[PDB]
Amino acid sequence: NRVRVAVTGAAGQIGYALVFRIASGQMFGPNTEVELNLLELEPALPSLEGVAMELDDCAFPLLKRIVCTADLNKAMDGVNWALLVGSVPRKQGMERSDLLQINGGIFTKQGQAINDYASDDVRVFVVGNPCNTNCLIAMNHAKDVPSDRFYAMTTLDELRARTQLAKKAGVDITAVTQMTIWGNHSATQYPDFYNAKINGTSAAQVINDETWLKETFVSTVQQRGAAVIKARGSSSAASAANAIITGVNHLVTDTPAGESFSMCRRSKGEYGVDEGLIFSFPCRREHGELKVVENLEFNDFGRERFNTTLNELRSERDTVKSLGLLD
Amino acid sequence: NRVRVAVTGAAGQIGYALVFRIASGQMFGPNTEVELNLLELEPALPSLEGVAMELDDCAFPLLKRIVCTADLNKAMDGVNWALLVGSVPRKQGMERSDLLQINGGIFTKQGQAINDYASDDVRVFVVGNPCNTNCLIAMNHAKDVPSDRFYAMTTLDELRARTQLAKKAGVDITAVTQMTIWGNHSATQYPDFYNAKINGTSAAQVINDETWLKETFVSTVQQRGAAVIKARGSSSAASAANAIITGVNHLVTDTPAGESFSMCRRSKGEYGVDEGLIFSFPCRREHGELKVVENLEFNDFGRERFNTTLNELRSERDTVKSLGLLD
Repeated sequence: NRVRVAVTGAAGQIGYALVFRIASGQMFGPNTEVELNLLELEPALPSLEGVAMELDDCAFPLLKRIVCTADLNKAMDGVNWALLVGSVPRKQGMERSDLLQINGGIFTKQGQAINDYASDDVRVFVVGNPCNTNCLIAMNHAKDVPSDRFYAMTTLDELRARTQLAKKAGVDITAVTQMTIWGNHSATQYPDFYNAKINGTSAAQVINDETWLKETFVSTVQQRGAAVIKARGSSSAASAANAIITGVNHLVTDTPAGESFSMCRRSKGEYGVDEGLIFSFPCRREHGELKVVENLEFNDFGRERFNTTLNELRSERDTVKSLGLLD
Repeated sequence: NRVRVAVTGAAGQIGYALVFRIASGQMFGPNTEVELNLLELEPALPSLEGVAMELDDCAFPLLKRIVCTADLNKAMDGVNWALLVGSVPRKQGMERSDLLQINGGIFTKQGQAINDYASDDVRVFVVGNPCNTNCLIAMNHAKDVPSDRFYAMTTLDELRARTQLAKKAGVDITAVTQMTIWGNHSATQYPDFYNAKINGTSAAQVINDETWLKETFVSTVQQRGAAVIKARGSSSAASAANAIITGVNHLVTDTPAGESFSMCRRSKGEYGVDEGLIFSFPCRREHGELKVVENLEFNDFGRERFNTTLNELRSERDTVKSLGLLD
């Protein structure tokens, strides 16, 4: 039980908040050794070496090897998990298609390096934005990697929604279960307050404030990242890193009875989601297999929010297809 | 099964890397609920509210309360641990005297606030530099708190030394035991490679390069903080946060057989160290009580290093006494 993990953008704020908790055992468990393969762009390699010195200076018993490189093939060589954290943010003068085009190029290459160099059992966990469509592009460039190995992260959205529900109901965080973020990791995400539970009962019914749930709770969750930037003065790196730890942990440990978690994955057609889209679904891990929770119901309000986010993901797919990013 | 912890400087880089790992249960254990009292200077309060938003967005089951304040007395009210991280760093033009003076005034007030507001069982763990003497000053301004409640951190020095020994000997980190950093958290510290062990044998007998041990090894540990800054560009925040996790954990859990850990504490006279000085000693926690490891031996080389760092701590004490910081 040793896991080799690539982390891209490894000298950035998320990576800096992430790698120490990984090495401490929190992602894969207290008896699983870890090898960290850390990738950066060439100009950031000196900073990365400083990060590696700090990892060494923690004397982590589980940390068995550190690789620091700007060579993508070296970073992916024999990895069992690829955490695709790094991406290109929107910059001055970019159009939306420009952002998809730039990140598409990057994730085409990362998918192909994963295909040609990662371990046969590799799983891929995409964080950098736009993460659903970046994941779609990487998946489509890894022909030899099964498509059910590709994930994108809505865990941060989910944990933010869980706290907002627990705060509003004045209950302990552990009284919230089955929090589902449907669709895209974006402002069109649907945080489903009907199927989420508070003390085993529909959160909508416990909170009993339709106005607050539809007009404050949903927008608060959708806009929470922007609110942290405004308050703290930089990105929400530590809570993002926590969400990576939590989401990968969800994929490698069986889900306690009564719970479920949000995860973007390749749709097999569940809930009418176009086959092959990367889409956030409710999931459970049972007997070591990932399953989509079936038979959750919607009202008209929910079908509306569901179709809005599905249509955004369709539009992004059609756009990157048009740019020649899907072969 | 609930601990209330004050963290000063809580929006700084060390605090930002530290509070999430505390909230996840790594400092006090998986079954110990935590209340975080976070202190900052007034201009940094808005940024601290952003840190609290991120803590909330982690949905930590153990995190039961967050307080954000610039009121020192509010921060210390009823706390069981006071993690004194915040301090003024050395900047352009500052001498050692100025660093001792500026931070001395801060820790006078922090000690007095712990004395008058913290819980009866409070323990104090000083990180901000100069940490030994800042701890001495706080302890001297907390007349009602027993002197054996005051600690300062050489844990980062110690873990850095462990990794250098393991790297040189080509052994896993867990093969190194009983790493003692004697004296001051400063460049006069004595990392004792004679009493440290590799697979149970004196490191000085396993690593046969006597010149490497006396020149390269000792200097590398003493100058490691500067080297990380040169490499990363910023301070070693995440590894310092890890050392705080590890050091406090050493003080709340019994030490495994065959190990020991470095801890600055109030001298009772052990090893000829003047009563009342805060000095880094080899320690074990046995059946819930902290004990100094006694009867460790020195050669002539080690005696000189020991005397150098003792005299530096005497010099620092005399300086802040001269400044009027001990009343």
